[PDB]
Amino acid sequence: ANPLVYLDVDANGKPLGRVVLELKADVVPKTAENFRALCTGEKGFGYKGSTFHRVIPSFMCQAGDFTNHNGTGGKSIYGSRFPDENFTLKHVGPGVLSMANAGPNTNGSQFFICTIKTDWLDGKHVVFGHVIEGMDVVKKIESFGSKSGRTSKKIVITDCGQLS
Ligand SMILES: NCCOCCNC(=O)[C@@H]1CCNC(=O)/C=C/C(=O)N2CCC[C@](Cc3ccccc3)(C2)C(=O)N[C@@H](Cc2ccco2)C(=O)NCc2ccccc2CC(=O)N1
Repeated sequence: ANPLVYLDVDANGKPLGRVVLELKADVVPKTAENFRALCTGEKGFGYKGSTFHRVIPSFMCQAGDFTNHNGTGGKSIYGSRFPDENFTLKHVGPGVLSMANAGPNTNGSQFFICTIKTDWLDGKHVVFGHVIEGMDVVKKIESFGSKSGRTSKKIVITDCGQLS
């Protein structure tokens, strides 16, 4: 069955609640496994303690740069980067979980959660899951963003892992 993972998120130390994500291992197993392992921290690194560094209302909330905290860094469990697995799943609406990148075949650890349908990213970013619980928490994160993406509070993934 598809893995379920969680992000517990805070803003300036105040808990916002839990986001639960279903990872579509049935369609993108390699991309799902990378995210799952970065949630559990089992390789010795991952999302715990890192930030949503770029949050743009009516677009998406971006996170996963646990090395540089600014959209330039991150690393996968497969080495630094890994290729785009497929573009089967589309950016259909709020709650889509997809890989951030810097062009083709540059996936590492950065990811985003959409707050709208972002169809112009179809075929360019690998979609690999969806929010199943806690979209209200995603909307709280979104509320601390701005047009440039700079956040007005430090938004931290306080804890994360797999629900089994
Ligand atoms: N109309 C309503 C809504 O409208 C909104 C319209 N805006 C949209 O569509 C916008 C329009 C186009 N601007 C952008 O590409 C924004 C770029 C941006 O912020 N950099 C800041 C961080 C560094 C940069 C450049 C750099 C430097 C060093 C190393 C690698 C790269 C640039 C980057 O590129 N780092 C990746 C992250 C990443 C690196 C490695 C793995 O991951 C990044 O952030 N990629 C951008 C991105 C991330 C997640 C989802 C989508 C998108 C596309 C997007 O943001 N597209």
